[PDB]
Parts: sequence; structure tokens; C-alpha cells
Amino acid sequence: EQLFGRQASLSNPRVSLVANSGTFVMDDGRKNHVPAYMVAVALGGLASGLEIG
Amino acid sequence: AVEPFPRRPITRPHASIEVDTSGIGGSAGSSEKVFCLIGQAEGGEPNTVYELRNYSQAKRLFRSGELLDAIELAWGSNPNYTAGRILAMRIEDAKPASAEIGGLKITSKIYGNVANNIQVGLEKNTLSDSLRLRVIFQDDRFNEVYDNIGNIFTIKYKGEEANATFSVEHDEETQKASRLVLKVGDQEVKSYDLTGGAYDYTNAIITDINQLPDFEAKLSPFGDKNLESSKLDKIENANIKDKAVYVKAVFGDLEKQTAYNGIVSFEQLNAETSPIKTIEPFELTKLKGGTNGEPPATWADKLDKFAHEGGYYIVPLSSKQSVHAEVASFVKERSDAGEPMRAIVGGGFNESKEQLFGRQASLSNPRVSLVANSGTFVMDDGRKNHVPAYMVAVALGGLASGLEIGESITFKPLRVSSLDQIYESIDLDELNENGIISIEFVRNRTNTFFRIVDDVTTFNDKSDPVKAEMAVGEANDFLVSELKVQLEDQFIGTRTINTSASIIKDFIQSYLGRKKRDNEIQDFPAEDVQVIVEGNEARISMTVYPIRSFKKISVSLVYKQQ
Repeated sequence: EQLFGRQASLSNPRVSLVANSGTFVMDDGRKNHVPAYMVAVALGGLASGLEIG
Repeated sequence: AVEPFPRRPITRPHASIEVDTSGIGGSAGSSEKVFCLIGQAEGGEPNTVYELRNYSQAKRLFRSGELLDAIELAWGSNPNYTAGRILAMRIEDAKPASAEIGGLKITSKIYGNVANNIQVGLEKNTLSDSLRLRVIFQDDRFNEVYDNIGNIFTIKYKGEEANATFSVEHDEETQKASRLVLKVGDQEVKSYDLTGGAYDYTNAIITDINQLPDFEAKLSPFGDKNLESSKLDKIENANIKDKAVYVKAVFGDLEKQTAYNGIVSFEQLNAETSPIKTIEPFELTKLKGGTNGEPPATWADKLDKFAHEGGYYIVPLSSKQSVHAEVASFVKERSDAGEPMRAIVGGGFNESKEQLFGRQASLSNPRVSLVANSGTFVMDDGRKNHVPAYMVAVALGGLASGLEIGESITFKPLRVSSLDQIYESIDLDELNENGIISIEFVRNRTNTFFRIVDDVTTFNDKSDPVKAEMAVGEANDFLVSELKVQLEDQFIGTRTINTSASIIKDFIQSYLGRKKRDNEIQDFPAEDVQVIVEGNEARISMTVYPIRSFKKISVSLVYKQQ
């Protein structure tokens, strides 16, 4: 519902809203539990690597 | 014709798999020609012709009936000679079912007695001052629900002034409500006529109201609501300073969403110049008045519907002699008009050969062939059905549709499980000599076949193959028709500045030579062509030898010593 609240406030094709939050295992073996905007980086880093098509 | 069903909109990318007793069934194969059928059939629009490419569409639209069984025979009779595309129209003049409750006239997209099993109802959503809808079609178990119906956006006035009022006016001449005015403290800021122009959409109104420093119009997230302004509802003096003032288009929201329902159409009840009966919640109630009607005494109007459709083969699923005459007259008309066709007919169970001769005596036409045998077929789901001849006629029609133009149905096998009567050699000869097409049984060491003995039309004379053998006549038919239409395009259709008789003669000879190079025709006389031109008209005459098939073999044996 809060996600829909953000959707209600914001509806723009130039932006996408990610909902899930999780944890990542990183260098040195440390695993960090992080908010969604860190997941957003993973989506952004992925999309950056993918080709245009 | 019309390919009725477009895509279903989808929501998510996924793969789903579900066990079932039955599959998707047959499929239309590549074909030069098209196959037309008429018969008893539940579902679909009466007096409308539908094109089918797959058995799934036939199930989805022609929900049940002997017609749907006929399609299965057409594509299931032989995988090698699978029948081509299909044109179908239901004989029964079914009716829709209707419900008129709660300010709404509700009618069924489905036509027939099934339509009365549709239930639709509205409910009041106390949580958001809105109406709610549910649609259930119990036979197909199709359940649909809509919520927050009618409410688009909310307005709040934020200033300290005593009173803010929201008003919408009504036009009685057309029953529309096309004004929306915001007033605060007996002073007006703006007024939006909802009759197009400046504020055609509610989107602009929301933008307009939001610009006002003392107001905010906020979009409801429950369902896309960008309706045109004219669809807003009658509203009279709503206090904008309060917690929430709703802007409502009850029918407009219903009109958009309900268009996507697969079962129902909605109309807004006019009272019985009468004002609008208010759309209000009501119990989920059955639709009523949907029936199958009765078939017409004459099928001529139905057959006239197929003119200019290109279906070479047409089969009526009936045994009535008068109906057969109607088709024969209709086919005769189309052939002269420039649309050649062939009709396949067969009536009743185990009908007497004398009665077959009675039909032959009444009817002798090269454009039609009469099938005598009746039998039973094993079909999908393991059910085996014992059926009249006109269902066998479909198998012949479906077979002939799959075969190439130059190849006859003669002697080809058939999958029919069994036949009512097993004609003897003499019995078969009498039928074939009298222009009756029949089925023959043979037995291998451990195999059994049902074969089509030969191609013969009701026309009896053996003198002219084109009259007798439909395969030969069909080859001539497609040859001429394909030639003329091409010729029309080059000279009549396309802008031609000049033309001579000899030029036409060369073009004709070029066309025929190409056919021989494709093996479509075996031989012909090159010098026999004639061309005459007379003002705006030209006469063309030519001859081509029909193909001859292999019929008789006689053998004798001699035993000897050593």
C-alpha cells in the first residue's frame, strides 16, 4: 500500500520504483542487510552492462 | 469473413502448465482454397460468417454442436490431407439474454439458451463511497470483479474561508451533465464546460484545479481513470472544505472497464423525455430472454451471405431435398457470376439406393455430388459418434480441400471406423454408373481400408469428363478463374494505354506455358486460341485437354510345369 502511495504520488515513465529489500554478501566475506535503494544500484549496474536492445 | 477473437491482454511474464483430459485439438493447414460450412451450432452471432484457423477458436466461439464435430472431421480425417481454412455460420437465429436492474440494462455477448446462465450484480463499497461490480458466467466458470467504480479524484479546498462549494449542471435536452464550477464564499474562480474544447479530459481539469493555490485535485490509484470530461456525474453543491469531495463518473468508469469483460455489455437505463434511472447496487441476478430461436424455412439468405468469399467448397449439414436445391441454385448463380464453387451433399441413414436414384432423378447437376454411405467416427476424447451422410460429406469436403488441384480424391483412403452397409461389387457399380459417389471396403492380411471409389457428380453423362469428374472440372475452374483475375489486373485494373488482340494471345500462351512448366497441365493445343476485340469488349476462346487418371487393370495367370 505504501508502494501504491509512492505510485499515486509519482507516475512517470522516466523513473522506476523497486520494492524489494534484501541482503548482499560482499568482499571480505561480510554480508550486509540493506535498503531497497542499494538493490536499485544492482538493477542500475545490471542495466548499464546490458546492451541497448 | 471476420476472424472474431483478438488477443487477451496479459499481466505478467510466466509459464503455466496444467494437466487435462483434452488438448487443443486440430489446426488448419496450408491450402489453396477455403471450406464453407453451415450447421446447428451453439455460440457465435447468427447470420454472421466467422473464419477459423484453429480448433481452439472453434471451441471458443462455436461452443458446441454438430458443426464443431464437422470441423474436427475436416482436420482430423487425414493428417497428410488436412483440410484448409474454414468459414462457418450457425443456422440457428439465437437471441441474447438481458437483465435490467439497478439503473443498468445488461445484455449478453453470447447468443443462445446458454445466455440465461449469466449472472451480474453491483455492490456498494462503503469504504470509499463507491460501487462495486461482480460478473460470473457459471457455465464457463468465468468470474470478474471491479471495485472503486466511478470515483476518479478528490478535491480539497485549503483556505480559511467559510464555505467552498462544488457544483455540476445538467442538460435535459441530451441528458448530459457538462459543467463543473468551483465557488468559495459566493465567489467563483473558474468554470469548466465538459463539452469538449478547453477541458475535454479530466486530466486538464485536475491540472487546472491544482494550479489554483487554494485547491488540490488528487488522483485515485484504484483503476485507471482518465475519462473524458463529459462523462462526469450530476453533482450539486458539495462542500469542498470538508474532508473529501469525490468527482464521479459512475457510467464512465463502468463503460471503460466493462468493455474488457468477456461476457457482458452495459447500458444506462432511461426511465420508462424521461430522466436517467439511477445506477445503484443490486443483487447478482440472472440474465433472461436468451434463446436459440428457430431455423429458417429457407437457407437462401444464409447462402447469399457467402458470396464474394472465395470458398470453393460448401457443405450444408442437412438432408433436406429443398435445402439441396437452394444450394444448387446458389452455386449455379455464383459460377455464372464468376465465383466457381462445388457442393457436397448426403442425406439420412442407410438410405435406399432407389431413394438415392430418387435424389438423382430430382437433381442432376455437375456442380454437386451426392454421397450415399452413412457411418460412425471415433473422435476426440475417445467418444465415437454414429452420424448421417452429411457428416461423411464433410470428410470428403475436408479431404478434397487438402488435396492439390491436379490430384483427385479418387481411391484415397478414409479413417471412418465403420459403415452402416457394405455395398457389393455390383451394388457399387450401379451407384457409380448412376453418378453416385460411394465408399469401398477392402481387407489386407491384417489391415482394413475404406476407400473412395471414384469422383462422380450427380450429372450422369460420361461423355465429358469436366461434367462428370469434379477433379477435372475443378482443375479447369481454378485455371480459368486465376487467369481471368490476373488478366483483369493487367489490362482493366492497371492503366493500359494501348492493347491489341495479338498481345492478348501472347499473354495467354505465356500463362499456359508456365502451367505446363509447373506440371499443372499435361498438354494443350497452342494454335487453338482465338481472340476478338469489339470496341470496349474482347472475346477469348481456348481449349485445354483434361488430365486422365488410371482406372482399370485386367490380369490373367497361366500355370505351367517346370
